[PDB]
Amino acid sequence: NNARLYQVLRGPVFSEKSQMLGDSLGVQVFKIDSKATKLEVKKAVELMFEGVEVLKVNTLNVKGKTKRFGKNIGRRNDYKKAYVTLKA
Amino acid sequence: MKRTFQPSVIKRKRTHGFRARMATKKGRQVLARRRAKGRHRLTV
Amino acid sequence: PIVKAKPTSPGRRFVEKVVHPHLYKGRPFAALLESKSKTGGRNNNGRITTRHIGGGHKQHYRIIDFKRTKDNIPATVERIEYDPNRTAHIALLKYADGERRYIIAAKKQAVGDTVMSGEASPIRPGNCLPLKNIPLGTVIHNIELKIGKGAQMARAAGASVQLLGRDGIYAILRLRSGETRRVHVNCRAVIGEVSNTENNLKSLGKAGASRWRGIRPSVRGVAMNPVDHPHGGGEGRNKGRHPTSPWGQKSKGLKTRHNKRTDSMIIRRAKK
RNA sequence: CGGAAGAUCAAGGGUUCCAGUCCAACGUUAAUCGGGGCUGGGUGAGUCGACCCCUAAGGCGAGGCCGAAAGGCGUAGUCGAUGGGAAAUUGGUUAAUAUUCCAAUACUUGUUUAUAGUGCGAUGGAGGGACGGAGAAGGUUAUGUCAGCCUGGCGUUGGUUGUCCAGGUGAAAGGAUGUAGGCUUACAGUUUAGGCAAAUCCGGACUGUAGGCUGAGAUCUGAUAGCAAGGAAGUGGCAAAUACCAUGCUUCCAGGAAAAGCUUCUAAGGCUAUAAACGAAUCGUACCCUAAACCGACACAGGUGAUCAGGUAGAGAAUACCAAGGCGCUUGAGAGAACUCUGCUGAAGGAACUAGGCAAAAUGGUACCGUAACUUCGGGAGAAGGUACGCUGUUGAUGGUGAUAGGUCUCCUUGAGCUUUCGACAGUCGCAGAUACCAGGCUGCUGCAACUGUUUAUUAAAAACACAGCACUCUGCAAACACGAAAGUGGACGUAUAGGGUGUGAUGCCUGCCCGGUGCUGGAAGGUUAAUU
Repeated sequence: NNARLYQVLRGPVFSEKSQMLGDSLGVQVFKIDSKATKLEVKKAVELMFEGVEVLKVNTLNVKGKTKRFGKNIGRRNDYKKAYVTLKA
Repeated sequence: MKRTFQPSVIKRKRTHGFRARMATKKGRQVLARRRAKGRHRLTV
Repeated sequence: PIVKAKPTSPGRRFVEKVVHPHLYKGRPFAALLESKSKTGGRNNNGRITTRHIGGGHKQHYRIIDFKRTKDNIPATVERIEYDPNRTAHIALLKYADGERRYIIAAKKQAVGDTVMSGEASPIRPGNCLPLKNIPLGTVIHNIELKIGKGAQMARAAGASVQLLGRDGIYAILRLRSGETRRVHVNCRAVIGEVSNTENNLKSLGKAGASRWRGIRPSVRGVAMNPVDHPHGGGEGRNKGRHPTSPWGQKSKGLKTRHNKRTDSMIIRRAKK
């Protein structure tokens, strides 16, 4: 369905690896939904950025860091990010 | 020298885990006792 | 026969091995094979119920045709093989229809000769006959006890039974145990003595050879403490008690036979 | 340090990884530093692993069996890896990932469509998968070393334009090929007491006709890759693994997983080639891992499975010194008493020490010579004890590889260069040549136990236990015996040449008397004798 592809992409990644990949190979780095597949990432990117064609999706899960605060021991959310290669 | 603990996750979860407790009447009584005491850790 | 090892090692000084050059050097017929894992002498409770059992070589089970119901179809002895599951040799039989089976090899049974099963069969080593078609006084083995159940008695290496006579529907047999017994005359037996007659002439030589066969060491009762064995205890060497098992049962003459249903099938025993 | 204290993992941990920033606490001192605080970042796969398909031990187990209850067992099945089952390699790149990204060249397996031909189909049948110990001869490669080549250098001190010095330099998987090895008659026809039914498939029985499978490596291709001082080289000899051929071969007895994938056959009732397009999900991937990150309360001298395995010596994965790589072990500074620890040397003596040569000192390699009592003929034995050993030159013999020639992954002869292993002669230096490290002390009498083994984790390793061997006895198979309440099990898919119990304990010579006591076995004439009636 089309109401699932809107929630697949959670936000772009802004870091030096992201910027280097975008400059050199023109790949987009996204934070994606933790339950999203590579096929849904392909469809979401091509749907929401009209005029672009996805070549390859590489995905990974990254664990959240244990960051204490006051007397507590919490931890950040896990999250999944995708590297999306585009037809230039 | 070699010490007593010698950890192994498969062995731990198969001898003490949630399914091993739930698979016996006495393990379910273990779990009921832990829930009545209010333990945040039910099983290994 | 028996060959002595040269005393090159102290562990070789007393090895007397049984050597049969005529046994097949290859692998058993794979269709008549089953996987068979050791028990360690432990039952379904996981408890040791038979002591001194452990380790040894991996071995397959050979499916032996103890029943011999392929009657009136001649079989040729394709080869004679060593069997790790028993002391006797096993003859691979190839029937006229091409079906292959394993049987207990008789002592006077070689490669090429034909064995027969049924009632109209010659009195030759390897043939399987009902006991009523077997003339008195011939040496037989692989005796049935129930009709159709298969051979149970006289199956070990060198086994033989004397067919003494008949007293109705029962055949009178003298067993190697020295027991005269009656067996229903419609039960079967195989003509001849079982092969590997020099089984009990062998000498293992060393402890490791016993370990290779899956026999764990055996600790005497007087070598224990009284909490382990009735023979345990004592300052120095002492017996102190009538001999018993680790469960308090006498071991020096006490008879242990309960079967009241089979009591009438036994004629007598021998006293020496 | 360098058979790690280097590198790759697994297990375990869980962010310890990288950067910036801070130094209170933590770090056995200080700290600007950190595995500490804080804030950001970082892990990219059809091919690696998991998942997945398959099964081992062992679990659970429709029904079933047993059991006061709870439950115990078990059939079909269903789970369960530590095992079987598809497939990529070289190079570059980040501060931190890389067989994942990028480049180049590969491979595996699917779906859809289309073109032809066309009997397809299984949880079942048969094949196959598919397997032990040891040992040996080869052929190789990885790798090394020298050379060749390229780029630089002419040396703080005699000499060094040379036969000089240093550094650099060798592309894989794959595709062809089919070698050293290993195995091995092939086809056609007829028929069928078998493979639970069926079978064109296997098995069996008959009749004529006469190189193939597998396979390391080399070679060709891949291949105008990449790689430094700013635009270079890049191919020959020799040596050589414990890796590969090889799940081979040869031997032995203790006789050597399973099931699936896969190939075929049919039973009830789509498939094979050709491509073209399009796919191959999900989870792990950082980092430690002989450790400061795991197990030991600690940044603890302990423990922790597998993999890789450079040089010179060397038998060697010992040892010594080095390479790549990594470290200097998170208190230092003095002083240089006693005394303690760990070492080195020691006059004369040489066990006088002491419970006791405890400890120490000593011996130690290779080759050759030589070697006693006794013996079970194997041994003892490396008995004991001697001699030689460095370097230089000359010289004899010899194994391997094989350029160049003479008669197509070929054969035969000669054999350059390199290399191996044994001698002889002559000289020469030193106190000393197995010069360091490394590396048996030996012998005589006697007790014990045959021996290899096992044991009191943490004061006892032994003469104790075990042991092959011996005897007695039980056990006729629903065996005796053992677990269990029973069902169900082990014994054993064994069968008296077997299995259980007990004692003894290789071997040699052997093992006397006693049946009163207590057991065990047999017997029943008599006496006594329960419930019951």
